[PDB]
Amino acid sequence: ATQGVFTLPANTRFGVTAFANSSGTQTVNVLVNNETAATFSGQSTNNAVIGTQVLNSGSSGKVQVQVSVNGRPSDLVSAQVILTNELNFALVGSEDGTDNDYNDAVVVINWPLG
Amino acid sequence: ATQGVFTLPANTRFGVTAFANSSGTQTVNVLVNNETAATFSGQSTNNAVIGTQVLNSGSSGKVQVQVSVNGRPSDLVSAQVILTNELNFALVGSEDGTDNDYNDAVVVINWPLG
Amino acid sequence: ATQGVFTLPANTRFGVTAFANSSGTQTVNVLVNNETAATFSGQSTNNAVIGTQVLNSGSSGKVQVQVSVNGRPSDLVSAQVILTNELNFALVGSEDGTDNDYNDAVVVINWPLG
Amino acid sequence: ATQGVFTLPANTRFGVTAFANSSGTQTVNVLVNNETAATFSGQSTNNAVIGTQVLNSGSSGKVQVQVSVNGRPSDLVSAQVILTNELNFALVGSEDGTDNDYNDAVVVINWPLG
Amino acid sequence: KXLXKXLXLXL
Amino acid sequence: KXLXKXLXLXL
Amino acid sequence: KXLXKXLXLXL
Amino acid sequence: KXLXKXLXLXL
Ligand SMILES: *C(=O)C[C@@H]1O[C@@H](C)[C@@H](O)[C@@H](O)[C@@H]1O
Ligand SMILES: *C(=O)C[C@@H]1O[C@@H](C)[C@@H](O)[C@@H](O)[C@@H]1O
Ligand SMILES: *C(=O)C[C@@H]1O[C@@H](C)[C@@H](O)[C@@H](O)[C@@H]1O
Ligand SMILES: *C(=O)C[C@@H]1O[C@@H](C)[C@@H](O)[C@@H](O)[C@@H]1O
Ligand SMILES: [Ca+2]
Ligand SMILES: [Ca+2]
Ligand SMILES: [Ca+2]
Ligand SMILES: [Ca+2]
Ligand SMILES: [Ca+2]
Ligand SMILES: [Ca+2]
Ligand SMILES: [Ca+2]
Ligand SMILES: [Ca+2]
Repeated sequence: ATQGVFTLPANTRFGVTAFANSSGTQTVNVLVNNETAATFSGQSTNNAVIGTQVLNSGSSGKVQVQVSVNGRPSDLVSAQVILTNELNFALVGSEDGTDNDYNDAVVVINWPLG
Repeated sequence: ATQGVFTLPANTRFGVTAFANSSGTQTVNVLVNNETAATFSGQSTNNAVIGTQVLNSGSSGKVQVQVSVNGRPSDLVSAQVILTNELNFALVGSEDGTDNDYNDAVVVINWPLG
Repeated sequence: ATQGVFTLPANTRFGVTAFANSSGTQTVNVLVNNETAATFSGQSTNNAVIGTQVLNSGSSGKVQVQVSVNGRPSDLVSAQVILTNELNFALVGSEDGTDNDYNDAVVVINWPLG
Repeated sequence: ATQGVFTLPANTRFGVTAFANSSGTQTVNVLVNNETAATFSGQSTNNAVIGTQVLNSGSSGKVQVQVSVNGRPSDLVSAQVILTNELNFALVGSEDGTDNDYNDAVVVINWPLG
Repeated sequence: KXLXKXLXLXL
Repeated sequence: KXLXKXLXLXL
Repeated sequence: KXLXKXLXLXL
Repeated sequence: KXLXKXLXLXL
């Protein structure tokens, strides 16, 4: 199944944050309505925040997270969780190799902000 | 925080299923737009399905699960989870006593159907 | 990524419940420690419970859900959610065709029981 | 129900990250086995990362997140989500006031690392 | 249902 | 903004 | 079950 | 570490 795609409420500010746990440099693209809204890049084996950004979901609310290493797309896992019918987390893990820890880039999207 | 309240897409069919795990008789009220749309009542210590129905989320999409034992409201825990941006689970646990297993009535709401 | 596999605490009773939402007949195999422990088979486009049972997670705690339609495996999506550090849901959706509603068989695993 | 308490695997490195969305300065305490392992503090209405840290779950695996504003404990909501039976997120939201957006401090715990 | 029936194309 | 819950004590 | 019965004290 | 999947092509 498709992973890393989330429908947000329209024209809503959201946070997107990426963590790295891999020998490989992680590149995270955050697409809003198929336009590249942010690109994160970094390398860490200690969960470093390689980027964090406030973005806007635009008129469509369509947000897609892509992860790649040296140009090669990673395998993604994802889900959305909502707490007290108000607080939203869109979660992504990714695997760039063979050990299937799926933490090589971890991406957290959260809304609402403010 | 408020628990057991979920905003569904409007006018959408959803399943609601209640399981019982307690010596006390569980009464589950499912409200749609603040009006009772289904009522379940049963007793089991073996996870029996005390009720399962298809409901419509109506104009408001507001669904609320209430659980009571001998007329006293149980403490609720809840969350919503979305898989592949399409498959929705709204989940409720409840505690009617002191051991805090939060399984005394378990309610699962799922959509879409069909 | 692998879907439909969950590590439960060992030697723990859990509920497994399957719902059907497809024109195709759903066959659900529940493996515990890589051996079939329950088999469900039914057809519904109305979210019918085609099976619900109490199983024991055994020495390994490994539980796997398989879904097939006319002998062909469906594509699975899954996740586990824990409420108040105690109440566990392991959730599976499956797609047997092209519309990607991922509800054709829905499987809910819950623990603890009793 | 208790919120913000999670059982991690023993002696495991995990990441903990806090975001702020409030006029009030947020103080986040991360307790491991009832000892204060980290204290974050910061103020933001734009989801700033007020702290991120790699910690160790210790022999017990007990991790508790506390949030306070000017000494006053916030109301917490929380859940744990596991993807492909491997990738763990422990999620916390908190409310320091009256609007119930529960984003005033948002805390994400993730494991495994590396 | 099968061929020709509610495939999910959005046409 | 402000103190939060617990204002407007009294009458 | 009620009083005296598996309260959840851990005693 | 290293290139990842797709090594050991061939014989
Ligand atoms: C047809 O066999 C496809 C099938 O049955 C439909 C009624 C609908 O439930 C669809 O999701 C399912 O894949
Ligand atoms: C004031 O302290 C209330 C507080 O800050 C606001 C700007 C808003 O974020 C609100 O949710 C928060 O409780
Ligand atoms: C007794 O009434 C308490 C009650 O029933 C037990 C069998 C057990 O399920 C417990 O969790 C429940 O609160
Ligand atoms: C090597 O590039 C593989 C890679 O980095 C390792 C240190 C480890 O994090 C592994 O999970 C990751 O796929
Ligand atoms: Ca990896
Ligand atoms: Ca890794
Ligand atoms: Ca109980
Ligand atoms: Ca119980
Ligand atoms: Ca389908
Ligand atoms: Ca279907
Ligand atoms: Ca607030
Ligand atoms: Ca806020």
